[PDB]
Amino acid sequence: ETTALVCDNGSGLVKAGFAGDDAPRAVFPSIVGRPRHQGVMVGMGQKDSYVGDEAQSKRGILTLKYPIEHGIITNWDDMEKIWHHTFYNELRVAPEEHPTLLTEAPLNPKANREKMTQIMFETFNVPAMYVAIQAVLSLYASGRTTGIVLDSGDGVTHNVPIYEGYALPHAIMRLDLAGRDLTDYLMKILTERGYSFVTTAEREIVRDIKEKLCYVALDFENEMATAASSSSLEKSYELPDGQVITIGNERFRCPETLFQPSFIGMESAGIHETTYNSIMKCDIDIRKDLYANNVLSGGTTMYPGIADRMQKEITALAPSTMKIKIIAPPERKYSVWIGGSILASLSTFQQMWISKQEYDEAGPSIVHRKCF
Amino acid sequence: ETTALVCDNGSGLVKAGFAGDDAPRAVFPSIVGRPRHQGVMVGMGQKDSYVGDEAQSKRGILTLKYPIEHGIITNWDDMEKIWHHTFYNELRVAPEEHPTLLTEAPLNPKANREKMTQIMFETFNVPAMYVAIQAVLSLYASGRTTGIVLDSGDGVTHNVPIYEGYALPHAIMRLDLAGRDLTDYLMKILTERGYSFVTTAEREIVRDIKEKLCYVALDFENEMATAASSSSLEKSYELPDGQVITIGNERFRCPETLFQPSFIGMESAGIHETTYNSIMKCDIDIRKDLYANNVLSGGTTMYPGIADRMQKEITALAPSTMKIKIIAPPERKYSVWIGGSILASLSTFQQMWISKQEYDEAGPSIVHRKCF
Amino acid sequence: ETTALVCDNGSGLVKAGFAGDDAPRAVFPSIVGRPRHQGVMVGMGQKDSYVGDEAQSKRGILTLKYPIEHGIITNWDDMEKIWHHTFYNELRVAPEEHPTLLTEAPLNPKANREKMTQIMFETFNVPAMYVAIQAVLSLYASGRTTGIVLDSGDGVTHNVPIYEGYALPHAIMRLDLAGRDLTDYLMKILTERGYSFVTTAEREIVRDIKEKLCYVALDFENEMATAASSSSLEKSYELPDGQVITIGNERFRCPETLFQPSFIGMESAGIHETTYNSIMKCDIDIRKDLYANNVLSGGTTMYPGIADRMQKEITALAPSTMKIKIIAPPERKYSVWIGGSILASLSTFQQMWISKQEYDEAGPSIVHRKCF
Repeated sequence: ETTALVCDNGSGLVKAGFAGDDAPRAVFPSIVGRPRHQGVMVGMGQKDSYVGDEAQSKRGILTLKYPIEHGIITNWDDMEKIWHHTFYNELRVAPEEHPTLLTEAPLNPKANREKMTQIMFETFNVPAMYVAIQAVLSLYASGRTTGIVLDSGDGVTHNVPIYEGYALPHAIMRLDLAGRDLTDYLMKILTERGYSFVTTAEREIVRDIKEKLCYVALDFENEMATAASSSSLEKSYELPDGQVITIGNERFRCPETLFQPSFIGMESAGIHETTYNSIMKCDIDIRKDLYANNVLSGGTTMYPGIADRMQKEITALAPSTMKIKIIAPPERKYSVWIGGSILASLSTFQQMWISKQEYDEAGPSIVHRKCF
Repeated sequence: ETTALVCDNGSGLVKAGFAGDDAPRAVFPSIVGRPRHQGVMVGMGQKDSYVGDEAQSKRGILTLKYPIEHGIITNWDDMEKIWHHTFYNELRVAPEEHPTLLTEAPLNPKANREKMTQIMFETFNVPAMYVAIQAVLSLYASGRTTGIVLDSGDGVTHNVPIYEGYALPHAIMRLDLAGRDLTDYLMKILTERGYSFVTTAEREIVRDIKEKLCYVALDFENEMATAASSSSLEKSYELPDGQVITIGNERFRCPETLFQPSFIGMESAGIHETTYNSIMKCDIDIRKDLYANNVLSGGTTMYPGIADRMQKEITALAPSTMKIKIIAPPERKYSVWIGGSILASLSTFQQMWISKQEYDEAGPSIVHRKCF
Repeated sequence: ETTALVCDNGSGLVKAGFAGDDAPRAVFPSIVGRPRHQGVMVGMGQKDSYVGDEAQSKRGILTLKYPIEHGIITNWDDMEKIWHHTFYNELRVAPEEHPTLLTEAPLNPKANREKMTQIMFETFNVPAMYVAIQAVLSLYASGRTTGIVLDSGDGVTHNVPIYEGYALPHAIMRLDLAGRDLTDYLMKILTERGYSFVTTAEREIVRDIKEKLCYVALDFENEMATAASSSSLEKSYELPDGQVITIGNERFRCPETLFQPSFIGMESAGIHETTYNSIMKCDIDIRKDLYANNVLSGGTTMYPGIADRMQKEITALAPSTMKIKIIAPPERKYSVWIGGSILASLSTFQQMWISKQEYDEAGPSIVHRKCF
């Protein structure tokens, strides 16, 4: 059978590999570096485009750009570079031999779904392809046809009620606030403590810090009080040039913005609130199988202690005769990619692919007839 | 003798099973469903139509419709999906090896009797069949050959005087009000209290509520006053997604429409008025037994306290020297099916069947020669 | 005689003024703004509550709330703010000198009719008051005493057959889908085109767009085809920060949900269908005046080209020996308020008002003995 490349379009990490395997085989940063100055390398070759880990090692001399900003492809040129690198550098295979599965947000722009369909088929010459909602794949990785997924990426958070494998198009909710924003916010609040960070390279350390040291508090006022009353809510981090910095209440404050969007000046409601409001758009006999399967997904959900917080919050908004229970997969950061690996290796799914012939007949439009 | 399948054509519950048994083998909802959208399920085999407990549980994907509305078959294609489900899913038997007995309302349209007869001999290939009035079977199940039946079924209410055999064909009286419109009415009057409902998934819980909590008042003004003077005429119900609702005077108001059809814009006489107007058409030497034996039948008569109300009402209409009694069977919801189950087991009844040979010789017209 | 304030409880526009005038004298948005942040204004006074146009100018710094969501008062506090502003800011008069006429949906909750009666009388100290179903006033504004009104507001849609003084309570049909929903839907389908709107302020531009650019197609498939075959079904709109956006097929798709509720997951039937199913519950001797007088009312009906669509749809459901004809008033958006102004000006109507004494005797409950 044809080996399908599953490529998760994560906004701060690419996750890529082959279908039928239990885990991604390449996990690298979504970063394209291009030179700030030319002349840097003399006696050695210069290139102008570095991608992923190659770019990461050269960060000092590169201008980093993100291909995907807030789950939205913002530059077609940087999306292409990521792709060129995925196939030829990272997996070292011809894409033209391998069908492609691409991941997307709910309500991912149609003009974008098309430019993605077109770019894959004309330049890479893919034999077949498909595009699928991130949360639907994470639900298949959770072994379920039906449930509501809180998917919080490295850039967007969605609440996605799904039923018999279809995401409910009137009931889904979105929040632009997650891992990308979270770094920029963390950096702000550290400047406020007097650990000013103004350089973007230092920003990436702040990113790493965030992933390692942030934790979801179970009670925001009680932990805040604890940090005000004692310095036991602080963890040290040694910067790689030396210099020991102390990260305080910023640890739980940073992700606190997910529950209270007003802290960054939004009119948006919180991730627990949009969970509750999303299920309340659904019919009562499916509210049962939706509430019974509240699933966490994506990189932002890997902060410890999140389940007890989300269990709390949802039981407080929701009536005490729906079964409330948080499902947190063992490696929830990958559950989109794992769900794509499952879906692309089902014998029933092989009828669904966009073929090169259907693209030649209808142009990039074909995704809006084959994908749902 | 050959085992007869007895099918109760109920407008809200189908009742089904083998003849010669004291109670029905299958009691399931009168519902049929079809997909709301193109594409309906992933990871398991799709179906073009759904019935019974599968339609009641897998509800969210389905446009539900009802095969029998208002005591009348309203869509042939859904009545066939009930019958196909009944033989092959529920009783798991071949109907082509068994006679079939169908229940009906009085004054059933000739075109409907013919289309049912034709479906039985040509869709289901049956060796034999018969069709019988609900009230006649309920009276026979009660151990009697003479009396008047107030058959307040699922979808219609009928008044049916019977003597030493068959119903009196000139004396029968009808009202277009029973358990079907009772749900829709209940739902209206709850919106009025400020417990608005809009979803047909809510309407089926309102249905369940009605069956559990409605009660026939003995005195309508005195109970109404009691509820206006005190909140002791209210019972709580916890909905299946939490949220405790309080059902008030709606409990007795809902069924009050049976006595006063002007509450819902109808011109018709009430269940007691149509009882009296039916008995007054009967012959004087049998008026004695008809007034003495007033029999309750059907799902709508299972509200508590109905007998004392009906005893009252009929004694007020009819003179005080035919000695009125209400006969309420122990399981009066089922007496139609139980009467068919008893009757179809008798050696004297085996001469009444419409055979496949008589259908070959006379076509659909045969039912109007063989039925009474 | 006493000058009556007629106040239409519209869900996205308040319309208010004095009885006996031919048009509203204040037309402003139903919006209460309260501060997202305090500290915004330094050296100038801050207030915490802005209402109507005052709120509109300050939208950037305000959290907007609707007093009335889907024709249902959802917050008593925001309803009060609208009122306080109506009397003292907008009309600059003492309400305690002026009797009041309020407007409501059919089946408007009784607990709500009472909290409205109570709030008007205790706080505002009104001398007398009345409450009327929106559609019943729009019939009088159409110059008529019998007919069927379709009323589609900025939040709910109503079907209301009326005869010489009564609306028929069994024949009325309601749908929650109209102008409020229509904005939220429009916004979703624009994100889908790739004009993502995620901010609520931008939502209000989307509201304005909807009112200006939406049009009812006469044939949904033929216009849809036209937009697929040519870009001549698109109108430009320049956002007030600059940036020219192009609004496509969304123009006719947005209101298309009124004819096909399944587009947004609802189990309900279309506005045409519920017009037909409403008239078919009425008496045959009055149907002759109902079908001949389909009166259109409310803000959602002001999309061009509605009548030819409605004429079509209704003749297709209805027999061709009822005279079918759409009556669309010259300024149908105001017909509720105009009908209230007409009704409250009649010397025969001065006997109908709820008095302060009857409120002191019976509490808020008095409305159900005076309003019909």
